[PDB]
Amino acid sequence: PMKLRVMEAYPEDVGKGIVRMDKASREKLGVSAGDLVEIKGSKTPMKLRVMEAYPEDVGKGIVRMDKASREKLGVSAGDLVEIKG
Repeated sequence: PMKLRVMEAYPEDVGKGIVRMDKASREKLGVSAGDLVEIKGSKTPMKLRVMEAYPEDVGKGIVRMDKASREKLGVSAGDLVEIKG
């Protein structure tokens, strides 16, 4: 597993149940873009669909997810979350 820093979703991604993280991160987790990933925060795990990072977000150590997803997980922007592939 790996940990990444929660950040806000881009507006058009809100409500799609996706997370964006970079390709190095996906490679470390052994996941492919378009797969479900399991994320853990303070409550129950959640599965979210992992999608590509935008160029400007590469290397930032972040995972973008929307507010509904952060609330279900029990996390806020800036928190580490654990991802499993």
